[PDB]
Amino acid sequence: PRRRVIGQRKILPDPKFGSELLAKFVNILMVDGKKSTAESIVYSALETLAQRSGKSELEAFEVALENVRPTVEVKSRRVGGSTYQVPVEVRPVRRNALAMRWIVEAARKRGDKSMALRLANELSDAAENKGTAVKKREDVHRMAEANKAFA
Amino acid sequence: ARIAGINIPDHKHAVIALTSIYGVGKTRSKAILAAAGIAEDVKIKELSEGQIDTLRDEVAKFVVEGDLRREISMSIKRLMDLGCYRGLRHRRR
RNA sequence: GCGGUCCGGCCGGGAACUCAAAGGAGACUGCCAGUGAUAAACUGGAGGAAGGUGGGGAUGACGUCAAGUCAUCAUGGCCCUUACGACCAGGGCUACACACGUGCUACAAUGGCGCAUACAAAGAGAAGCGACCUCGCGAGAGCAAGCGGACCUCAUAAAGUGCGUCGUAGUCCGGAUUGGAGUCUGCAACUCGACUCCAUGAAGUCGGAAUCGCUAGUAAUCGUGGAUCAGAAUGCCACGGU
Repeated sequence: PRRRVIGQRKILPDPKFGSELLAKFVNILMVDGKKSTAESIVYSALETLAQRSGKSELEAFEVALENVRPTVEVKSRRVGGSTYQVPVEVRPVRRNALAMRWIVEAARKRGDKSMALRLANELSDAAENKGTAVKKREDVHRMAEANKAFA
Repeated sequence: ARIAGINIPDHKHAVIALTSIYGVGKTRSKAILAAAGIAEDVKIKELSEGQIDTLRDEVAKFVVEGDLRREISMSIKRLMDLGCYRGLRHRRR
């Protein structure tokens, strides 16, 4: 940061609904500067079928986040070369920007063509912390304790 | 009952059975199978025995099956090897 | 809005109502607060159908670079020619147990098929596109006439939807080549070309080193097309996309 200023931009939260768990909302992986149709199949993950599910229509977003929490990870700056990670406590700014990427990946595992069939094996019978949504909970703690002693 | 010559249709229907063979495909299964009153949504094990022998002769008359595929089908390449034609002269080198 | 229908506004007829023609619109940090050497300038928020060169396109300094394609005619030069000039049959710009430089055949867990609904974006319109009915089981080869035009066509157009079979197979997941019949575009298939049927199926299960593509309509792959029209797009002055 010799001269670069650090600003997290944020133009608008989801239109139909929205929570405060989105640190930066910005168009990416799509045309930027135009927001005609970025919200079509984004809201397809609260409940795939009302009949085949005994959970809530709003609490399902919070149950898929408390089970995926990285205890001790590396930092993206990596100013020095080789393998030297400066211990930096996970910042609350990291748990709201890239934390939403691991939620969809946890519900996306079986090879299909319809994203909706994957939800019938990850939310209708695996949202009670069965063990398919803990792939990033114990993996972060297991990787640590090794590179803590570097600076 | 053995409907095909090569194998026997088990746990299948009458349309998907005559598909992997070379003699009958997607366009030949709608000319002799729909000539008589037979349902396609019913399994083979739940059909009448009186209409099984009537459909066996339909795929045997003027229709090459799996056993006759080596007997008469092909077997022309070997008989026309003496006569030279432009085609064999461009696909040899 | 308001009257008949074929229910595609096919025509009686009205405007501010999904678009228009010689001309004028129009959205540019415009106002306030905070911050900033009070200026310049930045991150939000009242209005409003369009907020941060709105977006896209025409648009493009020899200040670097003597190195870029002269298979546009020496193009005011300098030049060469009967055997470096010509009509041309035949010796011929010839990939043979076929290696990504101009043409996608392939990449073989991304495989194939009969089934009762309003919207039409493009393209074309005096030596040219062709109505409708009849008619076309593979490729080919055809029947048939309003109209010198707001009435046809190119254009039969890969994915989706979704009981199986097959089992991590040397093949039902596929269709290079070794070997065999025809039509058409035709002096002309001998050498050296394209549309459609075939059996034995040969190398293969996602990849060494080196090297390298990816950010103001980003993307993957078995797919089209008005243009030259001898062999009827995959390569894009285009158009239309899930």
